[PDB]
Amino acid sequence: SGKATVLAVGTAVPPKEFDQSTYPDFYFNVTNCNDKVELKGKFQRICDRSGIKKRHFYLDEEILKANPGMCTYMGASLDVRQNIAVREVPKLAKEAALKAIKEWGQPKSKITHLVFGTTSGVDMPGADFQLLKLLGLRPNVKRIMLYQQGCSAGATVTRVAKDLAENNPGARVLVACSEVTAVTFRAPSETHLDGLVGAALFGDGAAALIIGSNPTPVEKPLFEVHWSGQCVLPDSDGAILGHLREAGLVFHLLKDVPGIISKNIEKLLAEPLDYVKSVDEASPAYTDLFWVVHPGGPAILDQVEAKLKLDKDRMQATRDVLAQYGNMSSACVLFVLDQMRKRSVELNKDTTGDGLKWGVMLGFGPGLTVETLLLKSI
Amino acid sequence: SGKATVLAVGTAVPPKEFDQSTYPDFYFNVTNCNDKVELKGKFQRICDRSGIKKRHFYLDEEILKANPGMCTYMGASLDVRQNIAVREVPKLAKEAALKAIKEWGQPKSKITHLVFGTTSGVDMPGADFQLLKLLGLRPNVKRIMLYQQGCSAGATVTRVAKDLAENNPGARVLVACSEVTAVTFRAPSETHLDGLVGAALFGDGAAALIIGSNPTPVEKPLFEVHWSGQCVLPDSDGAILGHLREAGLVFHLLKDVPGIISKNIEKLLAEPLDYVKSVDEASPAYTDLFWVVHPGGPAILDQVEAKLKLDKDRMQATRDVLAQYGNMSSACVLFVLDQMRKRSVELNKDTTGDGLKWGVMLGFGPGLTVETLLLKSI
Repeated sequence: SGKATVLAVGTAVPPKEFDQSTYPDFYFNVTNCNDKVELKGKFQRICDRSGIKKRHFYLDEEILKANPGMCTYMGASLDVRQNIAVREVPKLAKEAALKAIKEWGQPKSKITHLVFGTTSGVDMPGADFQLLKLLGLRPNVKRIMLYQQGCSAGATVTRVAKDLAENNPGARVLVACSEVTAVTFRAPSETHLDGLVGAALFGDGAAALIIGSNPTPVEKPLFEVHWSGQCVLPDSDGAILGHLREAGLVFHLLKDVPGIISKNIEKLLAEPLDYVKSVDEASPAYTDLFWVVHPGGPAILDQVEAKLKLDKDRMQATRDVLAQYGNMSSACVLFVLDQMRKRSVELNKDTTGDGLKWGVMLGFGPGLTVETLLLKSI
Repeated sequence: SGKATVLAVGTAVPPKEFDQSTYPDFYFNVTNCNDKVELKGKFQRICDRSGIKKRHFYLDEEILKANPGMCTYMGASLDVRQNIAVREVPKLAKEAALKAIKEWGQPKSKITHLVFGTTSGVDMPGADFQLLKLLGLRPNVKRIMLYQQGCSAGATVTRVAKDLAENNPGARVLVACSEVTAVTFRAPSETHLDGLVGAALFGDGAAALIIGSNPTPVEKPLFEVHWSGQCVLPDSDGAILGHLREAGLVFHLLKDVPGIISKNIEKLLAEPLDYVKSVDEASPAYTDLFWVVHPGGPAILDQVEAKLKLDKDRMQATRDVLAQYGNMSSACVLFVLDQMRKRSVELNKDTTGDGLKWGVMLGFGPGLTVETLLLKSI
């Protein structure tokens, strides 16, 4: 009783779909890099093993032709990237939030808090303010705006909402994460091979939740958030860096991120599993939990699945999101939460979490930081 | 009681002091704008009525001469501004945090949460991570990184810490706000007269708090946080805009901020004063409260003081901070909190809030957004 509960989830993506099989052709063409045949061949191999069937993007050929700075490797281009991101990030969030608010079924006036996460642009007032205005929420909604957060922020916003909901009687928290890759897109370069990873994986999308404690009989709970933690992994300094520059957002990958996560995942889970033992008086195996994992890339999923000896179906909701949308940074794990519920209905599962009682939500980001949440299904 | 309690405050500024009386000479010289004699006269008048005696800055003539882009009006300069701010913002916060931790008197290992606010630069991992590392905090400290927030964020971080402390038994929250004006400094221009306001007011500084519920016998409470709210004021759309561009952070002032605040301040305070009436069965006049106000500029303070009919001493702690440090954006209101406690010792007051029981903490930022907290003195 009393635990922050997910009462709705909605998602949204830009309409234009980019097939992964032919994305190398598009990408090297629009960046005027067709003479880089060996690099294109490498990029094709990366895309072919990415686990991704398509991604959705706001950026298209027309916008890129109108803004040649964004088609360069490190040309000055932040102003145009910001123009795009500051406009489109709250608009995509609005679409997701309206879906979440419909599912919840209560009037918008009952929203008391708003937590907004993004890695795509910054502005003052922030995207939280813009979303408040776009939705016509009360002017005294309490906002928390989480900018430049990265891939762990879907878990972060859930952790933030948990304490808001639990400490404030009657509170109903609208959570939204929204990502548009206009700030990171750039030409491929032999001098930035780790850039090919992001170019193969990152896509656009937004997701929204309603979270509250003590659901009423007219609300419909989906997941309870029982425990939350955040930690920096050992021996991971500099594994992922992201710098916002005149050329936009640039990433650098300096360590084996899947290996570092896998090396530490059992230790990460000791604390939430001790919570479960306190409640249920026994220790589940890792494969006895459901899994809501940020699909950073296929190697993270494969290595965690192997390390924890998970049945192959446990990662399926995560892999389904990766396949249909790619890595949507902060929003991606919230799409997985939605897919977990959706497959529970279609596969006739006994609970919203793959028919299992307890589950783990994981987000990963620079630090290397891991966000862990213990979930209970409904 | 269990209310979130301020247990320590520490502050820090860059060492170099810039006398406000002679800042116009320095500013117009270093930007090579000495031929703009009428503009310099206007700036001198703004500085002379600013209520500021001095400000502290990390930026100095040597750094500006090394990086002449920052001495232009709108020349490309974000990369150097980011280099400075990403480095110096956590360093300044560390100094303030060490002072807060000393006053608190407990081991750093008892810090469970870290809330970091800034408007000065963005990076991944964030300034929160850098502070965690610089202080040698536990790797599983739960962090909230509030970037690009603006002048209301000192109140925002206190609001965030309140729910962390109250919802998590034993939680001890390190709050830090840190601002370095390297991101906003630029040449004066006859086409950007609102820029002269920021050039006259904004200074550098950092402040830190320890916040916890249920203080132990060896902790020493200073203030209790009893009520928190945030609201967008009516008819204020576009009053303050802040855009992060290839030229750094640019502000636009389009409406009368002091007038909008004073037009709405009584309405803002109705809910916290209703709380007071619920607890104390009494209705203090505004002048019966102590005041911890963001010193945005002298006009805000003068117009709020007149509207609420405050005795002139009520704004003194706020005006003392403005005089000695200028408007240090998110950190400034936390300096005022420290100054309120300092004057309570030196002026032999019966409580930490100017001898009064209940107090109002106010932050102001883009929206126009007002953060309001109700404090109880000790």
